[PDB]
Amino acid sequence: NLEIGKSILAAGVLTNYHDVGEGQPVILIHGSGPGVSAYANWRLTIPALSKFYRVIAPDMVGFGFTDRPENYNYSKDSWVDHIIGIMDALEIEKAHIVGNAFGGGLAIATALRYSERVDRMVLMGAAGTRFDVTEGLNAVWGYTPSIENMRNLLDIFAYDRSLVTDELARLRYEASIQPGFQESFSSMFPEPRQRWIDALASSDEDIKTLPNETLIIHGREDQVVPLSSSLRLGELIDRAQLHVFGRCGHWTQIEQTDRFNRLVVEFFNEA
Amino acid sequence: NLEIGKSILAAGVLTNYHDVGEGQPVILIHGSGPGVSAYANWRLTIPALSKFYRVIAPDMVGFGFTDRPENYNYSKDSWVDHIIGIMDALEIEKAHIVGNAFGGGLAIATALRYSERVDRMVLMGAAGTRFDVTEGLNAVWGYTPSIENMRNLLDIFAYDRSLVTDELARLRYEASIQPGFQESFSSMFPEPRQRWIDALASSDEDIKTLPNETLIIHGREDQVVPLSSSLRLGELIDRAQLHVFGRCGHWTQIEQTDRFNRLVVEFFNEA
Repeated sequence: NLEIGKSILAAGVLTNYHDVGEGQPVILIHGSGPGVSAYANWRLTIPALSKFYRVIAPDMVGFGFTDRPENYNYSKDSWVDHIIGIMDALEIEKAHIVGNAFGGGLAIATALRYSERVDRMVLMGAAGTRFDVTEGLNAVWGYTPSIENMRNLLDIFAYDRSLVTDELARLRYEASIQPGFQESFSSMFPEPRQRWIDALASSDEDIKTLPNETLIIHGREDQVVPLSSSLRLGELIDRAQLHVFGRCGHWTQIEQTDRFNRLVVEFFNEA
Repeated sequence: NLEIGKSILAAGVLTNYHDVGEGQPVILIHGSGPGVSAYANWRLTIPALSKFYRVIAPDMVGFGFTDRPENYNYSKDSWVDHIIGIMDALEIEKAHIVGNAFGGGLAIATALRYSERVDRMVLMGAAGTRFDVTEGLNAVWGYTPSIENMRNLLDIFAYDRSLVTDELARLRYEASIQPGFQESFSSMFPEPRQRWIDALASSDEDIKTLPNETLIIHGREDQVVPLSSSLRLGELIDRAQLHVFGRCGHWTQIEQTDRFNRLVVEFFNEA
């Protein structure tokens, strides 16, 4: 299983992660969704970025193959603690962070609590602002296992539905039912789900204080997080650039892979 | 005077233009404003792009050093005719077009009337939609010569006012008073100026038909054309990408030069 990588104790949690490349450290933070893992989210990104940077992609606690502590309390602050714990464990004093969706909210929160540990940021279809819950998001967070339910989620994520094959739905369905996966995921964002969008968000006032060079990326057709949310982040963050990909869904790194990788590498190359 | 380049008869008008590089043709179309010329607008862009493309930058009729025909009727359609005439004169059957501001409106109009002659498009703080006239635009089009009036215009264009020096104001003022320059410019967009924004615009219905891969660029702080106009173009054009530069004014190619050049070259490289 390529989703299983290396293991390290971080913030007291046995963590599954990938570490490829050398040089300036870059932390990739995956999004949320049933069966999501660092490898699943970044498999097409790591090869490109690792040619010029040291790429670290961990499975956030509660997702993938990282340990799921008993009675663990999933929260924005606890996830930030996990990210910092991973960096501490690997002696990464400062790094760029790429946050995808849920991970984008965590990236913002990490940059606010640990400004000196974060260099440049890339936020993709990111959580971080209090947007109104979408049917797409309620479907993703409210997922229960079945190939048809997964097919619907993949349709929600994709702009080009031709990419949603029976094989892909089957594979992601299987990932979603691995031991303990659905149990932890379903416990994370219970109804009403607006509460969790809000909890993952940072205040306008706080976001405005971010000094980091930031690259905001969003798929025009994103059905999970409205484009308006990234436009808002683009107005709040001072040193920000906003790049909107037309004909692109929620996962920009998958549907606009080459454009995404090029944009991100050049962005980091400036530093 | 580096603003004076080569001369060629195009659409019956003796045209001043620059032609540098070899390979895939790229037409650069400057914006509008007192003293504006192809060289003034693209001097920092041509060197970069010409390393990989054949770059053609003409002074549109009524601007720069191109002839100003007596009783000439300046119009969107006539300017499009000029662009096509330049391409015909140089045996350029198909080319990418980079339209800055006013030039962006012309690029859209050219792609609509001569779709087969246009490949990829880059539209910067572009005209093309019916946005409400801004004080910045009324100041630019309503300009009358003086170093102080020019200093105000440069302030309107720039995000970083430190770039607006006495020397720059003086040089641009001098460019604005060259023989016949102010006379033709002041005759172009008389009050009420909303009429000209509308005349330079293309309908939503027409824009939606554009099949060209397009890159829309806009400076967050643009005081001349509101960001909302480019966001609208980003929703209307199907194969579009929108890139918003924070801490950037109306002329993105000048204040975010390196980022701009990189983005444009890679965009064209895809073809």
